[PDB]
Amino acid sequence: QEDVLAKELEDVNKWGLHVFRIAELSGNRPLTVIMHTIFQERDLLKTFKIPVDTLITYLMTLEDHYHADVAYHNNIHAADVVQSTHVLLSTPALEAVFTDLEILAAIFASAIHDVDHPGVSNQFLINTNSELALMYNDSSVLENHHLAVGFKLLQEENCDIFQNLTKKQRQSLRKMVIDIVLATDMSKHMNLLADLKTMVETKKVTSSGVLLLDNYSDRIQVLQNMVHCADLSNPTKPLQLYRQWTDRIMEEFFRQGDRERERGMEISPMCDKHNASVEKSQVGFIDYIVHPLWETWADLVHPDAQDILDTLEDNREWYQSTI
Ligand SMILES: COc1c(OCCCCCCC(=O)O)cc2oc3cc4c(c(O)c3c(=O)c2c1CC=C(C)C)C=CC(C)(C)O4
Ligand SMILES: [Mg+2]
Ligand SMILES: [Zn+2]
Repeated sequence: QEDVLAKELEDVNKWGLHVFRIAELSGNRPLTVIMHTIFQERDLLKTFKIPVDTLITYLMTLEDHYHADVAYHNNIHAADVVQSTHVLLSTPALEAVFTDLEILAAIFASAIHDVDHPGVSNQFLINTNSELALMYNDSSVLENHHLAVGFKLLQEENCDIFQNLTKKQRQSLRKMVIDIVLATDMSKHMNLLADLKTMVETKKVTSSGVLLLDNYSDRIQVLQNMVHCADLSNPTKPLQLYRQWTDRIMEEFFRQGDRERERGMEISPMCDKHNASVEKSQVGFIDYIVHPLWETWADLVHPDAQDILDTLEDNREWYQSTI
């Protein structure tokens, strides 16, 4: 069974990796094995002097803190986001643009960006006076908690994968990771996209024809949008993957809808398993959120992402045609 997993992990650099198969083949360790493969692929263990055993122990603990009962926001989603971010980092327009530290930050951010997700929305947690919402004062509740658990786990025995970074490297990675994960909060999406359009309209490309990011604010904005695109990349994937993601998000949205009913609350949009248009929701999700974002990304890196964009638009057409 190990050589089968190893042959599937050969697709780790391709948009559309069979992540669910890898989840199966790995004994439900897609995050561990995909992160380890990506770290091996980018030589991050030699570069940052990460003991392999420390890397593995941290990854399995992190994966353990994704919930098995959560159909969408689980370790497979994390593995998927990790691997999609990895692909986007290698886009030719960003070639040589980012440092090893920033590359590490973006990959590590993707891995933790939904850890310990309970399966209910920020608004749900706010509207039910959840402990998490009280602790975090209703502000990017889930995303602050993902960050806190993601860092907390580095402190467990033989889990500090950053133990041979300088104090200054860890400070800079901590800030980048926090900035990246907070940007995955969807209430930040409009302003994020606005700033990405502005960067596109003021794009400078260097002599080599790659992107010029001369300051932290520009560099971190790209990583924020890169990971955000990766988080919203499901409708850009091959249809058999996309549809399974839709099934999973709907199961989870419906399971929040049931709990809202149990409490007599008003049912959130798209969470009522009695009045739900899965297909129309996906078309409006693409039309209003995913396609604007990804079209703007494709602009920033033109033409590197044209195949991703084509697939998104075929998939939009597909879901639409089913109505
Ligand atoms: C919460 O963001 C969403 C949205 O959620 C995406 C769910 C999948 C995220 C995967 C990544 C991860 O959560 O880890 C899905 C959404 O789906 C929509 C679907 C729509 C429409 C929408 O406006 C939205 C969203 O705004 C929308 C939004 C934006 C939210 C606000 C403005 C408050 C309009 C019309 C119809 C009903 C046809 O379809
Ligand atoms: Mg999230
Ligand atoms: Zn996510």
